[PDB]
Amino acid sequence: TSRTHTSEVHGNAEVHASFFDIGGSVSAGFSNSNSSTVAIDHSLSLAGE
Amino acid sequence: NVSPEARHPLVAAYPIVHVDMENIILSKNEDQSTQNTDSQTRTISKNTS
Repeated sequence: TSRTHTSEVHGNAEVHASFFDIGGSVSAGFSNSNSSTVAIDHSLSLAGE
Repeated sequence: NVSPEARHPLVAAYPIVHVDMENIILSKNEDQSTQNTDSQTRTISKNTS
């Protein structure tokens, strides 16, 4: 059984150009995460010698 | 076999025996043993997750 947490910080920017339209945009933000996992196993092993 | 000098009544006839060692053979009592062995195995693990 496990559960994870993720932190994130980024900023991207895209600049637009045209015949007479020129602009450059920016952005900012942050994202979080919260997982929850489980795992169940079942095994067999026959060994001769 | 009484030697001639001792056939006189006044000379004593007696033996002079003496043991001398010519060789000494020691044999170290010790037991030693070797062992060879070889083995094969086979395991077939069937597993679920």
